[PDB]
Amino acid sequence: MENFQKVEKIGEGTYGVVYKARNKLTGEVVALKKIRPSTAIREISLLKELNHPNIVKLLDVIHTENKLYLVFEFLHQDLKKFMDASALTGIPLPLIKSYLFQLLQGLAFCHSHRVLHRDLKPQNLLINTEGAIKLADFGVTLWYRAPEILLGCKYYSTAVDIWSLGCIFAEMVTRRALFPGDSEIDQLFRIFRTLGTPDEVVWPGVTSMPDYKPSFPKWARQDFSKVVPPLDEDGRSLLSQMLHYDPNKRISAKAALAHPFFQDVTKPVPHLRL
Ligand SMILES: CC(=O)Nc1c[nH]nc1C(=O)Nc1ccc(F)cc1
Repeated sequence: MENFQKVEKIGEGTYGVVYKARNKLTGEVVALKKIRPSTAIREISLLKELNHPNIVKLLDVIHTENKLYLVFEFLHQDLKKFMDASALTGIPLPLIKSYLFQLLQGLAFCHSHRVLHRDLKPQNLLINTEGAIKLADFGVTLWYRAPEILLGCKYYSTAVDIWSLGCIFAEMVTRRALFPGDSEIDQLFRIFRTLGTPDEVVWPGVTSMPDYKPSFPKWARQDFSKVVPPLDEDGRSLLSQMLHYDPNKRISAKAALAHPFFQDVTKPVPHLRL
């Protein structure tokens, strides 16, 4: 702190509190996160170089008085608050599609540098007046969690981010969370009831996962047409590939960018009341 005046609390993150603050030198308005190892130090410092138009810029890491503060580019609103704000008519599809396309771009970036987010969720997704959307708060909600994580895979891949983003995608379209678990088992079982209990056909190796049980109930898959009306056939094809059980079949961000759903992408501006 010190060289930064807290203007307000804007969140109580996973790894600490987030403040809007103003730099007493630069004059600059930033987002200041107070965290709470040399290893936390080295991976954090790797973040400072992961720079992309769809990634919140990490301005500075202050390791001082034996505390950790992260200084971030300030954005004025997150996608959760924009969703609650837009619930009556919903986010216009060209806006949903621009948002998805840019997040795919951020993820294409991170993933090509072997960085996973691990915890995407509408609250970590930040928006500006210019129509941009950025990824923040890189890795108690269970809702956007990939099923390989829920099944206890320890060495899971970039495909987890693709799964979270498809859940966010579906949520923007229907104005309700795709899979609102309130426990890990409820989360897993909600995924199962919509998509089918997975098996060796759709996901080789699933019955050998650590937390998999033969006693899991055996639900049938519902059809996507019922899951996210009124997403068009392109949107639905893409969403279906983002939600493949097998993380190895699940579409990449780079491949998803080439999907015909984006043939007509544009960059609308949202109407944001700050
Ligand atoms: C976690 C993190 O890095 N957050 C941020 C970085 N820049 N801006 C933020 C942030 O949380 N901005 C908001 C401002 C106002 C809101 F209502 C919500 C988010």
